Amino acid sequence: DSELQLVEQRIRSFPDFPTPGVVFRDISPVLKDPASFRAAIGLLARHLKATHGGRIDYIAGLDSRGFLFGPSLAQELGLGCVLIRKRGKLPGPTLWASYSLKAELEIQKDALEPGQRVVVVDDLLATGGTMNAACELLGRLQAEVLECVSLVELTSLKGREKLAPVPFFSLLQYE
Amino acid sequence: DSELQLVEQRIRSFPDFPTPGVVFRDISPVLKDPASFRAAIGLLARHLKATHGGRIDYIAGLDSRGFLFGPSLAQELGLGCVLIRKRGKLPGPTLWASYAELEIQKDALEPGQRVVVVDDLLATGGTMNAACELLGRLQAEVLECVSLVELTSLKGREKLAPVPFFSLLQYE
Repeated sequence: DSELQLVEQRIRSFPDFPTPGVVFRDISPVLKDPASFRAAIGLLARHLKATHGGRIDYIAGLDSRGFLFGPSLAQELGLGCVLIRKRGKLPGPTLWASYSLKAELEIQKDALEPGQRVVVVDDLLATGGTMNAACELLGRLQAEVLECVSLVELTSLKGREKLAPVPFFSLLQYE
Repeated sequence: DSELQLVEQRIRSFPDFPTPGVVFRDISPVLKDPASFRAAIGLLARHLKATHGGRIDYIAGLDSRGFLFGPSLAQELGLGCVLIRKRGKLPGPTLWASYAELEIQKDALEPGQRVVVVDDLLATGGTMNAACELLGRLQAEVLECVSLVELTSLKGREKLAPVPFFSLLQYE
């Protein structure tokens, strides 16, 4: 897959960041190369249309690296994008949810109406703590989370299991 | 400008946030309405092409609300997007500047490359001024800073001189 290769070629791996023993998979070069970014968005959009047809109402992007992809993916799909932010940033009435990093994500109580169907996007799935918190917040708005997606998944951390029974899809997988 | 109206009509204004007496201009509804987001990006893109022609090499997006616009703006211009983050988030070697601290990878840009910085909102201009400094340390040329919203009574534009500034919408 030439397009998937365009994305994989622009992942930069940094050993021992942020702590010794791990490897940080940096999506920065994907953003810097417009052909790579277009490829990433297209692959995610194509997967989502092939899987949900027209059932998706909104994309939810996760603060902060998910913000890089959410609006472009939403645009490609003809949809709006709603924001899930670190706590303290959003005006009006909010809900929030913890997750070990303790950190907290937040959403405006009026971000979605009950029954609206959403796909959550972030750059990278690791432990799945952040994505889990996002799922909880959306569920508390009585939104239906159709799927969570990322560019990169770290399979040995088993974040995917943690989101079950919500489906997950990543472009690329590393241990 | 009906395109501009599509953006302005989706700004939501919250009094007394984050502190009493200030009005918060919430751009969330612009993102939630795909026609509004498209208009915003289109208006910014057209301004930048009309002003700089082919001179721009990259868009730089400021963490975090700048990340919402920078990639889409870059894509509309056929450009890549480099990232300026809060300190501690980028791997590898970085430069940082305090204003809170911002950070950029040392190889984000090469000397002589020309960049336009984007953020959602210009207030005091502290964040944007720091970003300009960092880019300068890479010997990049900042052509312009742009935002969706500018709060004119805070005189952030004057902080950025002599770098030009452009906003879609202005509020006292």
